[PDB]
Formats: sequence, C-alpha cells, structure tokens
Amino acid sequence: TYMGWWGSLGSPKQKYITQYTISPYAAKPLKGAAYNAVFNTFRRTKNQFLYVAIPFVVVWSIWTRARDYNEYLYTKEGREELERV
Amino acid sequence: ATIFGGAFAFQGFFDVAVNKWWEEHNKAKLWKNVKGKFL
Amino acid sequence: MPTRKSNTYLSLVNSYLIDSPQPSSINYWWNLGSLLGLCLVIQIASGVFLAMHYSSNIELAFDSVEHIMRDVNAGWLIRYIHANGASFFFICMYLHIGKALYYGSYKQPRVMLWVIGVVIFILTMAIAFMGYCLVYGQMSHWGATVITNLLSAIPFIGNDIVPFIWGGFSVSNPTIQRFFALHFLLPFILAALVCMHLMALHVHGSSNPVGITGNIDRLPMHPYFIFKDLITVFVFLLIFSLFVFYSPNTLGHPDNYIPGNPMVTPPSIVPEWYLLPFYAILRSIPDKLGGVIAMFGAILILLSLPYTDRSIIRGNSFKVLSKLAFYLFVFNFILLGNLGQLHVEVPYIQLGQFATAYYFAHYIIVVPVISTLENILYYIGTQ
Amino acid sequence: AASADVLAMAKVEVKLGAIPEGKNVIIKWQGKPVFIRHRTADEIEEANQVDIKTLRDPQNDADRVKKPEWLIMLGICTHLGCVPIGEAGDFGGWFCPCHGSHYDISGRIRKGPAPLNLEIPEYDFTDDETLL
Amino acid sequence: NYQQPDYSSYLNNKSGQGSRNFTYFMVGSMGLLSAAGAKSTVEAFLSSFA
Amino acid sequence: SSIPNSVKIAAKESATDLTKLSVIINNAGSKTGKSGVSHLLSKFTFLNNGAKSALRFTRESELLGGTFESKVTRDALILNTTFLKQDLPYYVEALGNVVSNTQFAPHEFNEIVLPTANAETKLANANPAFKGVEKLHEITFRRGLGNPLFYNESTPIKLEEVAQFSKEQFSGENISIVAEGANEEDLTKFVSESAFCYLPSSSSNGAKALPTNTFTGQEARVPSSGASSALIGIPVKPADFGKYEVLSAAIGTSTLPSTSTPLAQIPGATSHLYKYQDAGLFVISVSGEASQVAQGIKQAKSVAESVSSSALSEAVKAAELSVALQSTVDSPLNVKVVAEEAPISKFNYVAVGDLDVLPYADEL
Amino acid sequence: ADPLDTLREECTKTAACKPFDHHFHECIERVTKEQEEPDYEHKHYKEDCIEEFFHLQHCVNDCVAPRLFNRL
Amino acid sequence: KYTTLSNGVTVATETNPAAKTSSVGLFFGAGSRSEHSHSNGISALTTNVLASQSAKGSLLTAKNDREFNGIIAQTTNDNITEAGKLIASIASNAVDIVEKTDLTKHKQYLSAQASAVEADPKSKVLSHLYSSAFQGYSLALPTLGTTESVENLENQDSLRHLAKHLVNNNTVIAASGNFDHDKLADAIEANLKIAEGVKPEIKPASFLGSEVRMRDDTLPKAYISIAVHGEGLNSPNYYLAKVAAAIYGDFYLHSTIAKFTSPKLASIVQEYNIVESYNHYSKSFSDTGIWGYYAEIADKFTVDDFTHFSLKEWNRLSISISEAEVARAKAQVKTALAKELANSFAVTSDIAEKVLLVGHRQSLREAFEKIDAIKVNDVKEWGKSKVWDRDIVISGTGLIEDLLDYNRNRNEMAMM
Amino acid sequence: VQSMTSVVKAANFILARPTLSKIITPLAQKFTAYAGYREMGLKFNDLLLEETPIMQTAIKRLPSELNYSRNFRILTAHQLALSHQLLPAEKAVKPEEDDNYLIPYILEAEKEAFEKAELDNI
Amino acid sequence: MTAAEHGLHPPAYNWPHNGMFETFDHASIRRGFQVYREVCAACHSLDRIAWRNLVGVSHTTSEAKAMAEELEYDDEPDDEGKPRKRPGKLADYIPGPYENEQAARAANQGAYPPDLSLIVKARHGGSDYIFSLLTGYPDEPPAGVVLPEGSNYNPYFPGGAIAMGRVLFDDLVEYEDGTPATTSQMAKDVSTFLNWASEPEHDDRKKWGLKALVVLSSLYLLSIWVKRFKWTPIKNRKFRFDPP
Ligand code: HEC
Ligand code: HEM
Ligand code: HEM
Ligand code: FES
Repeated sequence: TYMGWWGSLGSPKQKYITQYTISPYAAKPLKGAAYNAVFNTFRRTKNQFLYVAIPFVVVWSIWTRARDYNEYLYTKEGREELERV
Repeated sequence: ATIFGGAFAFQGFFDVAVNKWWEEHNKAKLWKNVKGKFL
Repeated sequence: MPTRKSNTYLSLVNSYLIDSPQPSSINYWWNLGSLLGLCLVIQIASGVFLAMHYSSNIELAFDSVEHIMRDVNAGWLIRYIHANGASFFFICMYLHIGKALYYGSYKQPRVMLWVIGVVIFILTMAIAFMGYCLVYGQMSHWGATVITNLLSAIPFIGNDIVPFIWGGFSVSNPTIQRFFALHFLLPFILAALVCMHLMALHVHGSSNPVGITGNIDRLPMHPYFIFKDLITVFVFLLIFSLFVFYSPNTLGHPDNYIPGNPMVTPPSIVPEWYLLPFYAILRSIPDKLGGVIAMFGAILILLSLPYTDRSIIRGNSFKVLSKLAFYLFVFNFILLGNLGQLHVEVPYIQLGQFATAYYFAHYIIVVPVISTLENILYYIGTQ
Repeated sequence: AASADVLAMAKVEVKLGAIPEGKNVIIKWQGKPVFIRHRTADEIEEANQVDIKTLRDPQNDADRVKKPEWLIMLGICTHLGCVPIGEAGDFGGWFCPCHGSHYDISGRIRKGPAPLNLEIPEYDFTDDETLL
Repeated sequence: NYQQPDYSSYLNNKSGQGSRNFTYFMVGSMGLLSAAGAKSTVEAFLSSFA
Repeated sequence: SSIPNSVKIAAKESATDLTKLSVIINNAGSKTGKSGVSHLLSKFTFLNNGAKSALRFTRESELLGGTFESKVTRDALILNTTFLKQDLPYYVEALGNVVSNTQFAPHEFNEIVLPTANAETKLANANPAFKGVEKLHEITFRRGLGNPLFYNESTPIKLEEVAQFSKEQFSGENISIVAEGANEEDLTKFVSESAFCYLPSSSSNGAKALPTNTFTGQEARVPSSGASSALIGIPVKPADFGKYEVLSAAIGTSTLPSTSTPLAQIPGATSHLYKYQDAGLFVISVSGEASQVAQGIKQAKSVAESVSSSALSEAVKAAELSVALQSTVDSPLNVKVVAEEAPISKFNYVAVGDLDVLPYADEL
Repeated sequence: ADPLDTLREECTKTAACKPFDHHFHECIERVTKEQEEPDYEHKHYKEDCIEEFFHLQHCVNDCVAPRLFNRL
Repeated sequence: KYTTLSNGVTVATETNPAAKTSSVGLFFGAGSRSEHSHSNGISALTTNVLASQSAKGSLLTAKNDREFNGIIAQTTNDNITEAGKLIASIASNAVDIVEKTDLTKHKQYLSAQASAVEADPKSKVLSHLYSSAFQGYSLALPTLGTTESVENLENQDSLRHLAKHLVNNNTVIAASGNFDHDKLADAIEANLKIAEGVKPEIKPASFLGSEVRMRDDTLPKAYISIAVHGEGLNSPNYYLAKVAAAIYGDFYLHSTIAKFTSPKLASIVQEYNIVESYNHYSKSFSDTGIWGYYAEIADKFTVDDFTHFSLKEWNRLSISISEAEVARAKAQVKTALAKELANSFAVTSDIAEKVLLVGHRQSLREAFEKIDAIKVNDVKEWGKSKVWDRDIVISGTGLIEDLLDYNRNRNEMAMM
Repeated sequence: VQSMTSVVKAANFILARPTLSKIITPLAQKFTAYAGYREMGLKFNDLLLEETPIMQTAIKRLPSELNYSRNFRILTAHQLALSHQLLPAEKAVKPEEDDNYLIPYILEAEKEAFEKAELDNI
Repeated sequence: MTAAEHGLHPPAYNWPHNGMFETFDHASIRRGFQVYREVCAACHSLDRIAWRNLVGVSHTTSEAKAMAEELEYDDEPDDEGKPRKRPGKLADYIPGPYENEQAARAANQGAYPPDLSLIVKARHGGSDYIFSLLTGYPDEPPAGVVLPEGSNYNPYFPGGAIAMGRVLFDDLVEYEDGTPATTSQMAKDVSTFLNWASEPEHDDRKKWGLKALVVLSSLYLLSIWVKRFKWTPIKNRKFRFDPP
C-alpha cells in the first residue's frame, strides 16, 4: 500500500526539519478570524473567480439565448416561426 | 450520567424561552387569544 | 495497549475515526463523506419510522402518507425529514462527486474506491426513485410508468422484463408493494456498499487539495477533522432545518400531492430534482434504447474517467485549463438538470442534445486532451 | 411475475352501442388505460386514402382496425408511455402529452419523439358490445 | 536551542486556568445542547409508537 | 574483623549518611571461571533467594529507598548496596541470602539473565574504546585477567555451570564485606547472625588461582563500524602502580577530566591505569574519526614518553587526587604515588574501526 | 366596496400599468375588427388578447400584491 | 558554615572528616540565563578559559550550568588551601587571563561540546525541551551556547561578561572536604581581589506549553521528553516535586529489575515492551522548573502508546496514588539526595548553586525532615495544582512519526 | 496516466521546431506561472503523482539533499494549504529554481520498465 | 408552453403566515371554514379533515361536536341486518356533497371539483394561487377567446378555461365576528383555511423550526469556536529546514 499506519506512513526519510508549535490555552483563538475571513477570502475569490466566471458566463449566455428564443416563439409574433419548426 | 440530566436544563430553557416568545409575537393570531371574539 | 486498540471492535472504530491518519491539508469538502454517512443514517432512521405507518397497498399508499402527515404525532416531521433529507443526501453526493472530480481522488491508488463510488451512486438513484414511487402521487405513478416503459426498450428481453417489474400489466398494487419492499431493503445493501467504500478508502487513505502525497504531514482524526466534521454536520443540519421546518415542499413537485390516477396524465412528467440531469440526457437521444443506454452511460462513464485522465499531476488545484474544463462541465451538468424539467420545445431539444454531447465529450475527449496538453505545458514551462 | 390474480381480468368487456358516432370514451382495459373509439365516416375514409408508405411507421389502418368503424387502441400515446391527449398532433388525432409528441388518428408514432403505432388493443367485438 | 517564532500576538490575554475553564463551559454546553436535541428527536420519533 | 568463616568485615564512617554497603567476592570475577561465567552470576545475584524472590526483594528494597547492583570486575564480583542508615539489618541479611541459596532458576536464565547479559554486552561493545580495552586485556594477559569481562555467545554457558560456579566460590575466605557509614560492631553482629555464617571456609573443588603470565609486544586489530579507537597497553607489576598513576595524571587520566593536560590537547585521547590484585594495565587510548585517531595515537605515544621528570613530579599531587577519587567502597585502592620514571617501550597495541586507516604497532 | 377592485383600479391608472392597458384595449379593438368580417369562422389563426391581458394583469398584480392585505 | 570576607564575598564550606577528597571553587552566577542570542555561550567560554589555567597540581574544571558558572579546583584534603589560593588568583586575574588568551582553541573546544550536546540524544532532547518551554527568554538558551554563536565570540565580549558578572555581590567561594574552614577562608581572603558591583538582575522566564519535533528518521530509536512547569529551588514544593517525580521513577527495559520495579508505569509498559527506557526528573532552576520524563522507545510503532500510558499514570497522581507509592517515592528521593551529595565535587557544586540561587542551603538532615513531612494528600494537592490538566512541553528526535501532535498528549492530561 | 517518456517525447517534438517553440514556450511559462503552485513553495516535480511504482522508485532513488528539500517543500505546501495563506513573492519559488530535478530519475525508471517489458516480449 | 397554458403566475401576497415566525391567523381559519361550509361544501369534499382537527384551531370542542351531530353518518347495520345511521361525532371526517366521483361529475357538467384537503400543497402557487383564482375572474373575458360551453375564463387556471365560475360575491356570508365580507376578504379567508387544511402542522412545524434553529445555530457557533481553538496549534506550526 501507499499509506501505512503512524509508525511508517510511507513518507521518505525525513530529517533536519524542526516543527515548532504552541499549545492551545496559550494561543489567541480566532487570532485573525475577523480580518482574515474578509481580506483572505476576498483574495482567494479574486484568484479563483475567472475559472468559475468564464464557464458560467458561457453557459448562462447560452441558456439566456435559448430561454429568450423559447419565450419569443410562444407569442402572437412567434407563431409563424414556431410553425416553421 | 450528568449528560442526561444536564440536557434537560438546556432543553427546558430553550423550550420555555421559545414557548414564551412565540405566544407573544403571535398573541394576536393564536386561537386561545381569538376565541373570545367568536364565542 | 489502550482499550481503543486492544479490543477488535474498538480497534476498528479507532482505525476509522480516532487515529485515521488524515492529511493535514484537507478542505471542508472532505467532510462531505461524513455528511453522506450521516444522511444515510437519517434516510434509514426516518425511513424506518415511516414504514411503521406506511401501508404499501396502492389504494392506501397516498392515504397512508397523509395519515402520517396528519395523524401520527411527529409524522409530518418524519416525512419531511425522510424527503428533504433524501434531497440533501443527493446534494451532498453530487458535492462529493464534484470534489472527487476536481481533485484527482479518482486517480491511480484509489481507482477501486472510485468504482464503489459509482456503484453507490447508481444504487442510490434506484433507491431514491423507488422510494418516490411509494408516495403514489400523480408524479410518482407516472414516473414509475415512464421508467418502466423506457426499460421496455431492451432488444429482446424488454417485452418480458417489464411485466416482471410491474408484477402485472401496468403500474399497480404489485408494483408499489415490490417497490416498498426493495426500497426498505436496498438502503442496507447501500450501507454494505458504504462499508466497502470506507475499506477502499482506508487501504490507501484520502487525497489532498494539493494532490501531492500527504504522508509527509498527516494528522490524527479525533481532535482534528472530527471537530471539523461537527462544523460541517451542524451547517448541514441548520440548512436541513431551514428546509424541513420552513418551506419543506420547495424541492418536491406539487403534482405529487394529487393521488395517482392512470386515466389522466399530468401536464408534465419530471423526476425529483436530483435525477433531472440524467432524465434530460434520456430525452436528448430519440431512440428509447439509445436513450436508456446513453443515460446509464452518463452514470457509468465515471468509471472510464480515471483512465481517460492522462494527467501526471493529481487534481485541478494547480491546473489552469483543467479547472476551466471542470467548471464548464459542472455548469453544463446544471444546464442538463434544468433542461430536464423543461418541456421538449423548439430550442430545448437542440440545446439538450448539445448539452448531452458535451457531457460525454468531457470524459472521452476534453479530460484526456486537456490533461495531455497540460502535461506538455508543465514540462515545457519548467524547462 | 403476474400473480394469477392479476392475469384474471386480462380480457375486460365493453358496451359498444352507447358511444356516439362522434365521441371518444376512455375505459380501463387489460388492467391498463385504453383509448376506445368508433370511427367517423370522413375519418375512416381519410385513413383509407392515407399512404402507409408515407408514414415512417410500417403500419396501415386496414390492419389496425378489425371491425371497420369500431377499433381498439391502447392508452399510452408514445412507445414509452405518454398519457394520450385527445385530437392533437401531426394529423390532429392525439398528443403524446408526456413529451408533447404527435400521435396520428391512426395512433402510429406520427411526429414528435414517437416510435411505433398505438397498439390496436388486441380485441374482439359483439354487436353493440366490445372485448379487449 | 534556537530562536522560536514570536507568538506574542497569538498569545491569549486570559488566565492560565481560566481559559480552560471557559473551554470546558462551551464544550459541555455543546454536549448538553446536543443531548437536548437528541432527546427531542428521540422523543418525537418514539411518540409515533404510541 | 572476621567470623569463623573467615569473612572479612570492614566498616568506616561516611560523609553522606548512607550505608554504602558492598560485598566483594575476592576471586569470583571474570578472571576465575570460564569466559563470561562471572557476568551471568552477577546477573543472578539479586533475583531469587531462598528467602525472598526477585519481585519481593526488589519491591521491599525500593520501599526502603535503597539501591542494589552487581558489577563484575576481573578480580572480584562486587555486590553494591546503598541505603539509609536505618536500613542495615535488612540489606545485610538479603546479601547473605544472595551469596547463599541463590535459586538460579532456568526461567531466569532464559528470561532475565541471558537477554540482559547480551544486551549489556552489545551496549558496552558498541563503544570502540571498551572493545579495544577488552581486546587489550585479552592479548596482554592471555588467560585470567584477559578473559572477556562480559558474557559472549562465542563461549556458551549453561545454567549448571553458573550454579556450580556460585557454589565452589562465594566461600568464607573468598568474600570481603565492606561498608561505609555503618558501625563495625553492629555490622559484625548482623553478618554473624545472617546467612554469611553458613558459608564454607574455602571452596573444596575450585578456586585454583593461576599465575598472571603477563605478555608484551603483542598487537591486535578488531574491525568495527562507526567510531574508531587505537589503544596502547603497558602491563605493570603491582609495585609499579605508583609510577604509572603519576604518569597517567601527568599526561591526563580518565578519572581527572580536565583540559590543559598534554593528552587532553588532542581530540578523544585519554589514559588510565587499570589496577588489579596481581597485575595492572596502563592504557593510553584515542577514539573518534579513524583519520583523527591515526595521528592521535602517535601523538599520545610520543607524549607518554618524553614527559619531563619535573612535570612528572608536579603531577604527583594530581595522581594522589586521582587515587583518592578511584578508591570507592567497592574498589579499595592502596597505591603510593611516587614520581619514579615509568617506561613505555614494552607496549601492546590494539586498533578498532577503520583498519585501513589506523596504523600498525610498527608505526607506534 | 372590496379593497381588491379599488386597488386594481388605482394600479391600472398608474403610469407603469398605463402602456399595458393601452396595448390591451387596442388589442380588443383589433380582435373585434377581426370578428367583424364574415370569414372569421374560417380563419385558421383567430387572434386573441390573452397575452396582452396577461401582461396587464402581471403588471397590476406586481402593484396590488404588497398592499392588499393591509386593507383586510 | 559561612564567612563573609572582605569585599563582601561569602565563603561557604561543608567540611566532613570522612570526605575522600576536598574541593574548592569560585562561582559567579550568570550562566546562559544571563546571556542573549548574539552573545550566547560567552559564560561557558569564559569559564573554560579560566579553568584552562595552570593547575599547580590540582584539578581545575569549569562548571557551566544554566544559571551559574564557576571554576572548581578538586584536590586532596591536605592541599586544599593551595587550591584555594589558586582559584582566588585565577579569579583576581580573570580579566588579565582573558585578555592574554587566544580564544581560537577554546572556541573549538566549546563548539565540540555544543555539538556533543546536539548529538547525545538525551542531551539534545532536554536542551530542546528547555528551549521551547522558556522560548522568548534567556533561559531558553543552551548552557554551552550554539555552534553558530560560539564562533562569533571575541575577547571583549568575555571581558564585558566578567566585568558585569564577576563581582563580589554575585560570587561565592564554595568548599567541601576535610579541612579547617578558617584556614581556607584566611588563605582565600589574602588572595581574592575582584571588582565591586551589584548583583546583576536575574532575567525573567515564564513557561510556555509548546512542542518541538526534530524528526530524524535515520536514528534507531525515538528519544522524546514531556514535562510541565515544575518547581524552582525557592518553591516549598521543591522536595514535593521530587517526590512526585520519584513516584514514577526510572526504568530500563534490559535491566534485571525491569520486571520488578515498583512503579506502575514500569509494569504497564512491559506487557508489550512499549518503551526501551525512561526516567522521570524534576529539573529546578532558580525560580522555575521542568517536571516530567525523558524516554527512549525502540519500537517506532509504540511512541503513542507510551505517551498515552505515561500521561494516564500522571493523571493517577491527582487521584489514586497510594501510601505505598508515596512512601517509596519519599525514601527514593531521600536516597537520591544523599547520593547526589557524596562526592566533594558534587557537594561544592550544590553549595554554590543553592547559595547563589536561593541564598540559603538546607542541610541534608533538614531536607530529610522536610521530605518525611510529606503525606499522600500533599502529593495529590501538588498533582492537582501543577500536573493535573496543565500545559505540557514536548520534544522528540527520531522516528517520532508515531508521536501524535500536541492536542492528543495535552488532552491526555485530564481524562479521568 | 501519461509516462514521462511520452511527455518528454512530446515536449522535445515541440521544442525542436522553432515555430511551435516560439508559440508555446511563452504560453508554457505563462501557464506555469498562473498554475499557482510556485506560490506555495512547490517545484513542478513535487506535484507529480507519487502513487505509482515507477514514481515510487524514482523518489526512492533520489539523493539525500534533494530528498530532504523535497520533504520540506511538500510539508511547507501542506502547511500553507492548511492555513489558507501563500508565500510572498520574494519567498515563492522563482522560475529559475523550478529546475526539473526529479525528471531524470523518473526517466531512468521508465527506461528500465520499458526495457523489461520489451524483453519479456522479445 | 404558451403563457395561457402555464396559467398566469399568481403574485406573492404578504399573508399573515408567510414569515418564518408567524402562525396562521386562526381568526382567518375560522372565517375561512365558515366560507367553506357556506359556499364550497356545495361542490367540494375536503375529506381528510375530521371535526376533531378543528378543536383548538378554529372551534371549541363543543362547537365541533355540535356541528358533528348536525350531520348523519352510516353506522354498522343493526343486528337485524338493516342499515342504520347515527349523528356525527368528532372522530368522523367532514362529508362531501357527492357520494362518488361519478355523482360529482354528473352534477357539474362533467367537471370534478377536486377534494380541497390538499389543494394548497397540490398547486404551484399554493395559497396565493387559490386567492388569485377566486378573485381572478374578469367581468369580461379577454377579447377573442372562445370558451367551451359551461366553462368560465380565469387567467390563473392552466388553459384559461375553468368549469368553476365565480362563486365569491360581496356580502355573501355574514361573518361570526362582524368582519366585513368583501369578496377579497372571503377569498383570503378561504385560502388561509385551505392552507391550514393542507398544512395542519404549520404552526407546530414553524415553532419546532424556531427551536431547532436556535439550538443548532448556537451549537454551530460553538463548534466553529471549538474547531478554531483546537486547530490553533496546527495553524500556528512553524518549520525550519537547516541542512549542512
Ligand atoms: C359549485 C359547483 C362550486 C362551488 C360552490 C365551488 N367550486 Fe370549486 N370547483 C367547482 C368545479 C366545477 C370545479 C372544476 C375545476 C375545473 O374545471 O378544472 C372546481 C374546482 C376547484 C379547484 C381546482 C382548481 C384547479 O385545479 O386549478 C379548486 C382549488 C376549488 N374548486 C376550490 C374551491 C373553493 C376554495 C371554493 C370556495 C367556495 C369553491 N371551490 C367553490 C365547483 C364549485
Ligand atoms: C440512502 C437511502 C434512502 C434514500 C436516498 C431515500 C429516499 C427517499 C425518498 C426521496 C423518498 C420519497 C418520499 C416522498 O417524496 O414523500 C422516500 C420514500 C420512502 N422511504 Fe426512503 N430513502 C432511503 C432509505 C430508506 C429506508 C432505509 C427506509 C426504511 C423504511 C425508507 C423508507 C421509505 C418510505 C416508507 C418511504 C415512503 C414515503 C412516504 O410514505 O412518505 N427509505 N425515500
Ligand atoms: C452514502 C454515500 C457515501 C459515503 C457515506 C461515503 C463515504 C466517504 C468518506 C467518509 C470519505 C472520506 C471523506 C471525504 O473524502 O470526503 C469519502 C471520500 C470519497 N468519496 Fe465517498 N462515500 C459515499 C458515496 C460516494 C460516491 C457516490 C462517490 C462517487 C461516485 C464517492 C466518491 C468518493 C471518493 C473517490 C472519495 C475519496 C476522496 C479522496 O480521497 O480524495 N463517494 N467517502
Ligand atoms: S410521452 Fe410517450 S414517450 Fe414520454
């Protein structure tokens, strides 16, 4: 397998890396929750926006065109074109 | 355990708070408050 | 050793919940699985409390449901749960498939896992559909009728299998009774499939939003991702309450509250919302056999996906073009779902045909082509 | 499979005489919806003239109707069951309302997403009476 | 050994045994709210048996 | 003092109000039996008596706060104990039941002794300096004092051998009880009324001490991984213990860890005069990287010789300090440190580690 | 008088609803003209003002809805 | 016995006629705790330079402790007075000796020592634990400095350190052995000549629960250490902290008594041979301490099991410790104290440490009386106050993949 | 999955021809900069799908220094994803440090595997 | 479909019971039940509502019981086998005006007035639709449309032709509490009553929902805090990599 238990997780020989941390009960919980949830969330949305917007814009443009055409077809002026289809 | 008993404290607290706020927000609409007019 | 490891039962519970070495970089999306499991409980739990009052006879199914709503003490709550909770079960399942499609959770070391995933999906849909047929409203009855008529398109056995499904010559008492029995049952088969899913997950562990190996930094699960599971669970339950208690019939269709009458077809036939996409695909293909084959392919092609994905890098988080392709695919899937509920009209027939075409083209062209292009682009750029 | 209880009722019955020269009276037949109609003189003639070759479906009115004026059609408008609407479609005979497909006076899958002719419900008729 | 990262800003301002007491308070409140919700749900379901 | 068994008792006041009682089996060390018997015997000492089992005696001792160990030395087998002054009547009695009627059960030989002895041997030999010293004793005193100090699987020993070595040893003439911080009269009474009174005066069928037979001019090489070590060993008569203690302290001795000494100026170098009843071995060792040791041992050799007699005399007081430090309760030392010159030309040499780098005796 | 009729009367007189009422009334006039010809029964496409009526009623409902139940 | 000489320096001696050897040393406080990151290790370098001087037959050695430093001249009893003069000279000419010194060689020696404490796994683990526990304060610094900071020290730095810390108010002459105290005091008074100055303010330090993980997968074992804020030399719980530590005592798997040691943890970890060895300790500084254990686990898959069981046994400290365990711990702590105070070198170091850091040294008999006053309820009160549910500081060196991150071990501190 | 042998085959197919090189390489660098992995400290080869026997062999045959640097970069990337923060521009991996360090070892692994497959079908 | 086929979309009236925390106006439920019995009982069944369902909602138990005796119900036939009938009781369901769908179709030109016990949950617009339907009849059908004989034009009905025909007219009912009986008032009252009949759990459902939201929102905030707190050690990790 590619993931053993804790003793041997399959990680390569790791060495020279020192991991420091502080306890809870001794750290400010939600240290920057308010400021981060705004600024960093905006940064993440800015980075990831185009990937969701360009496909969304394309698909929703297609959908809007189809919906408007369908609405136009079923009207006293769209009767003829509806018959031709 | 004390979990069983303690759950009653919170359940009763929220239940009474809501069953006292609801019949105050809606007192003009409930039955028990309107029945007098039609009796 | 600690009791949580010495005892075999607690040893299993530990291996899966308390010490499962989850990667440290998993988003909230990895919580969806737990929710799905939670939902599987809820569907079962409320479900077991509806069968205690539901009478499967065709002349009693709808009246029995209304007895649950009106007469049983909390029957309205149990029914609204069992229904909106199925809708949420499929919301979470679609999110769990979307996550597995965005991040390469379907790639090599977990292909087996992915397969069970797909099977679960397939099985679930059946269950949901079958359960819906139990209400025996207008939309319930006519959905059963349309489904069986489409399955009547198998080349040779089609004419013979349908009576075995109907248990007669049309959707009637035997059909509803067998649907109730198999619907009570298949959820436990799905629980077994979920156990197999968890085994295939535990063999190789879970992936990362970064895609790279997590073995270098893995965290236990009891203080970490169990309390993240609680955030996700409570958000799920909060939205589930906003639906169950307020506007519980939003996801359903009003026509389902008209008792089933074979002699009058309702104006439109649509499945419950979560099956709309595939239904749309079914209508995009004119041939009935073609339609059913295309639909079941729309579900099964997830199996082909791990092999068509020629990407050397797991996941989309670091891939420009593949992210665009993925979001375009997701929005086309939503477009298919939308077209499922819309009448077969002048623009919508062509739009649905194109949407189905692109839905399959995703797996069989776009994923391989884009993955290969991005592999070449990565290598050329670094050099 | 069909419990013997369901197979009983495979053949129903009908009072053919009461229905009008111009009316359609749906009844349930073979434990299923059926469209039962008596042909109008103009409609019967119009069908005789219509070419079977013209229709994509390979069926003819003469084979579809056992007794000339009185003929039996199964209720599902489309190959996959579509509740049958009345007097709509390519010829103005029926509408496969489930998909809005067009069903002809023949009952064949004329237009829409239709596949095959509305099955003449296999049947026999006695005087002003019918069986199906 | 070496210079640790400065956590000054991350450190809490509250007492050593007090913050854990408050953590106990909210964890127990969560547990007992969950117990009350489970009691309500289980009672509602079992009331169907009646 | 003595009792009818001829068991010598020595007792003298102590600074830190601990009765550091100790028993010195005169010739039950690693020199007497076949290679490694004394190690296993030392591992059997405190386990199961005829009076209290291991799990009872150890628990009681820990309650009483005392410590106990059994260390093997080439001359004698030492059973050290250390306890508060109130605790003498207990431990002394226990020690009696250790020398007499020790059980030697096979399940201890297989579960607690052989595993422990092997672990101790492996841990000690992992140190290249100690392996080199063992080899130096082997090649300098071919038998007796050169026997390996610890049990080695190369010389299998069966439980019967250890049991028969406990018997035929441990005799009254062969054990010397030494205490620090215990009244000699009270200790004499406790010993007389303990199990020590039942030991035979002398072993009937063993303890035929052999002559020392010091050999010089030899050399050896013991390939080993990791750290290397080169050692030089001068066999010395007991009457010369004074000359070399002054020499060692003059150049640098393990007992006196201090910079500014000529031998401390080179990395990893040290010296020490191992002292035994009938012979001694002055060892100058260097340890560390093989390339470093190659030059270090030659520098140490050049330092040991060519030590100014004036500086040697100056080192007399340091040597007296070192002797005072070494003279613990278990290892009583009586050496008169004189500044008389000490030769080195008769040296044995042993190399351990990267034998491709370490020099041969011909390079000194 | 019931509040609903007076609300419809007020809304249809609003500027936003005026163009829809206009279009609907000339649609009525045009359809009556079409009904005047003797060949009306034979026309395949017999116009009707359903769509204009729906537009007018939607634009009037969007105004009456929020205000009506304040009257009851 | 105490005598404050001229210059205000105090000579404290513990003379015993049974002493095998005599020792006398000058200690001037201000160890690593008095340094800062840039000039860390300067105290050790200065003490090494002073201790490298001509010994005139004695044995001159450096101390280099965390909070105090000094030079000790071991020597046989009759020579003690000479050694006295020696160290006095070495300290009256400390600035001259430093100025005339080529710090190169002494700096490679100190760098070798600093590498040694960073190679011996226990030394590395404990140094890292102390650094992380008191991170942000001078007490976190190594006693011997780091290899990066040692090479950056110059003579002027050592001169400034001596001028600041080698003052009468901050120095003590400690002695032990078999000699007349008055003779040694008179000999030192005639020869000791050091600058005046106020005792330097001892820098603050505050415990901070933290975790440091130097995972080196190439090592053969996992050397971990876990501790809580202990008791400093001033706290009246000092001996109580030692008793609490001894309740769990030491353990070496391959030792013969491994199957018979009293502590419950020893019996627990031998069922599957969870750990190779461990030792509980209560390190005490001037005003703060570290109370915990060090452990070496051979099987890399059982680090979590050992931590779980050890912290559960700590939980027992506040609830279920029996009078048997308390009595055993009291006896063992008394014996350990008496063992630590046998060698004259150790007695001199202890006298210097206590007199410098607490001002008064409790005789061994007073310490025994204070320990014997401990009841089981006192130990359980101490466990509630200082061990039960208190933040822990953790350290690990190799094969620590199985050492679950902080929250697991921290939560183990309060589960029943 | 696509083999590094085939990826490099295609890349050298493109790079050899000046027109395709000029058109693509600027786009290749632009795509690799927009990929955003460098902002998390990862080099390209850190992203490679490790869970394959060929790739596992490739890592298992890395030098010591490269192996430890890869471990640290992967750990840093995990921490950055965990804390939802990115490396500042000055600390990010520069284009010149994305040196394709692991590609040669993967290519050697694939060469060995391809020779074994070819000879098994000799 | 055409706008006519789908039926004009009913607007959103601000019903007293729309918001998340408002109940039905039980005064309106009683008035709507009055309008029901007075008008709708001529044609519509409303079977799934039993008199017992009205106790504590719009009628005191005595009133519901009395209304029960006012009607006749079929009981178990006497021991002699002859049919027997009994005065109604609370447990009895409200009776429709027709014995079977055949009778209803016969008496309404073939149109079948649907049972109203689910008409609010069985229509797109819900309550609004019913209201818009009852007051959506224009005095003059839009020009050009021809209705089948017997049908009346209602734009909100799919297809535009409904067999009902306007029923609610001004002052058609004298309300018990003196409320004016404008057609709009009657339509609102009937729509509210039918919405209750289709959703008798509405008040209980929304109260339980409020309690559940309070509990789950507090618990979700607590979970957020606990997770951020227990993850502070991980999000505060700092690494070093110092090779030679
Ligand atoms: C006399 C006959 C009545 C009376 C007094 C009422 N209704 Fe209505 N109803 C009636 C007919 C003939 C029909 C046929 C409907 C059709 O042609 O499709 C109906 C139908 C309804 C509906 C169905 C609306 C729909 O399906 O879109 C509803 C809703 C309804 N009826 C309700 C209703 C209410 C609230 C009344 C209040 C007095 C009422 N009806 C009176 C015939 C009649
Ligand atoms: C993942 C598993 C399941 C899913 C997704 C699911 C989903 C559904 C859905 C969507 C419905 C439609 C109900 C409605 O629209 O009113 C339904 C009905 C029903 N389900 Fe489930 N269900 C599951 C498991 C179960 C189980 C284990 C039971 C056990 C009894 C059960 C019992 C029922 C019953 C009795 C109905 C009838 C509905 C009614 O009477 O209101 N379901 N199910
Ligand atoms: C009741 C339904 C299901 C349950 C209870 C379930 C269970 C789980 C759990 C607990 C996880 C780990 C948490 C996570 O990664 O989100 C997981 C991950 C996953 N889910 Fe499911 N699963 C279900 C259905 C499905 C389905 C239908 C699919 C795909 C069609 C699927 C695909 C996956 C995959 C591939 C993973 C691994 C994700 C990764 O490692 O990145 N699952 N599942
Ligand atoms: S309506 Fe006949 S196919 Fe769906």
